[PDB]
Amino acid sequence: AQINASYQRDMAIALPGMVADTSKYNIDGACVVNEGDVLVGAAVQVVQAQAVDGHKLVKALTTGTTPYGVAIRSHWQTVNAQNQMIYEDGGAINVMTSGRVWMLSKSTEAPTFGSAVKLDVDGQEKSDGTIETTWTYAGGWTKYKDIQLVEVQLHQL
Amino acid sequence: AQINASYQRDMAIALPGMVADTSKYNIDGACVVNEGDVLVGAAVQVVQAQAVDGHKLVKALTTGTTPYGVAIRSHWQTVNAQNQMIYEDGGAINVMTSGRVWMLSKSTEAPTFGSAVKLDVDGQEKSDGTIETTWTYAGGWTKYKDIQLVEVQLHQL
Amino acid sequence: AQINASYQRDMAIALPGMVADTSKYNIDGACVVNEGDVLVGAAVQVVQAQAVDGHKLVKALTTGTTPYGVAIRSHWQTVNAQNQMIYEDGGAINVMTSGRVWMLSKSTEAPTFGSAVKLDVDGQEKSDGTIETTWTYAGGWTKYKDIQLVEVQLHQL
Repeated sequence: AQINASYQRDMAIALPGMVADTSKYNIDGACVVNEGDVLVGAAVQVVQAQAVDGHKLVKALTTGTTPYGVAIRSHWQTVNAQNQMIYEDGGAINVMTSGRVWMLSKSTEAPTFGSAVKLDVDGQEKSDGTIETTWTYAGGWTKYKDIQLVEVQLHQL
Repeated sequence: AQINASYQRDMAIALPGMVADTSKYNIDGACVVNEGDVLVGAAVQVVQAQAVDGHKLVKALTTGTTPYGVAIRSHWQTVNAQNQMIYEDGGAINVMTSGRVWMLSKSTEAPTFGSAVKLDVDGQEKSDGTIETTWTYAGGWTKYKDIQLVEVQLHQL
Repeated sequence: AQINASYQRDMAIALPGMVADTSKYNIDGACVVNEGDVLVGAAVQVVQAQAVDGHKLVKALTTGTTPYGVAIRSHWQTVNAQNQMIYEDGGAINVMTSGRVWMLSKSTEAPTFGSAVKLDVDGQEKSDGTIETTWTYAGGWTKYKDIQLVEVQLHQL
């Protein structure tokens, strides 16, 4: 005769640029894309903070700049482009200034627990990045299909 | 006959010693003004913390002392004097130890976004002040009538 | 006849390993005792953080290790041993990463307010302990029967 068979599959753990736990976090609205496009799991620099109006003009991280926060994942604000989710010019952003988020990584080795995070020129985590941050790792280290992700603990500037 | 007219006026943004945003903030009660009077928009110092009872004895900032927090604005707990709001000797006082608040300042130029806040010998922000804090600027820079205000970001000691 | 009399007595302020105030605190679950037993009012160390599962392996402080948090009193997750409340091996811990807690101290002198906290080898507060922490004192200094307690303010790593 025949022997019946059963299969089992486990879902992934996380997707790029999404929150990790329900710990204390502080997301910031009232942020505008001054120029260009911002990926969901990437660092963000502040070009200028308005005095009277109060909006903060943000931009993608570049060389010789201090990171401020990381964009997060939302199904309403984000625009569908480049086979992913991005924030377009002249639109609001949800930037996380504190908490734990799943970032994008160009690294190939698992990190430690309480070491400082280093970012490269385009705002993605790298083992030997030139840009130094005050954030620390959190322990999470997984990947989604062909995309590598890492968990990072952010602190307020 | 006649041409009708319509006018337009705008309200101010903030008042001295007023909470700026709804971000993560911590307000510490159970504090007593040991001596003197404390203005609403000024920093304070902790003279002594009681071991058993637990009331912290606060005082207006002086020379060579570490600031602790900024008094906040309340219509019930504050007495009116010198055409301003103050906290009198004795009685509870609300001091903010974390969050965004508007502070009195004697500076005349706009401050940068991320930079350490320096205060003078009486607790008002000054660009070339002597006392150095761990707080950082937030971006707000306005003026109510003839009073100059500035927004700062506080951190727990 | 007789003269009637009335008496009065007072309670104790705190018990070891219990939360002091309702300020901004963050209690992290998802922790398991890797080896040994952990007291309620003692610090812990992070042996290893799992990359995929997410649980953090915790232990007792030793020589040369950096503290992470302080165990938290509870009436359900803690067993009673040595006529005291204690966490056992292979069980969930309620480690407090930020906030105010009543620790165990072997010092004999009252501390200051803003000075840094030094711990000893076994993870209890000591006036001249070798291990250096980023935490700061709060002010509480009491004694329950024959056990000395001290209040401390914690910060996220």
